Amino acid sequence: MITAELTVIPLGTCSTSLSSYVAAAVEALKKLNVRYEISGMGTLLEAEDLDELMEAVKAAHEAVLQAGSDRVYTTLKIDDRRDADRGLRDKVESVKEKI
Repeated sequence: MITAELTVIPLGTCSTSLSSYVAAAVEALKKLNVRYEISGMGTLLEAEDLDELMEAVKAAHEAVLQAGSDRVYTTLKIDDRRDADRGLRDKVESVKEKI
């Protein structure tokens, strides 16, 4: 159970609206064996292993280039916890419980 966040940002798009580019990135992500959740600042992910995650990230990145962008700025944050199984929801609830 690996949790992560991915943001694929095309640059020099000549439009401040990037939703179609992001939807294309997510559409590419959907083809891999990962769970995702679209959030206000990037797409949240859950994967069973690093290989799938990297393949999903490469796919998302490539989809934006294929979509027509000549410059893509991609960010990936990985939270890999091996001494406990924690999904996105588990982590949210753990923090809330402590508030």
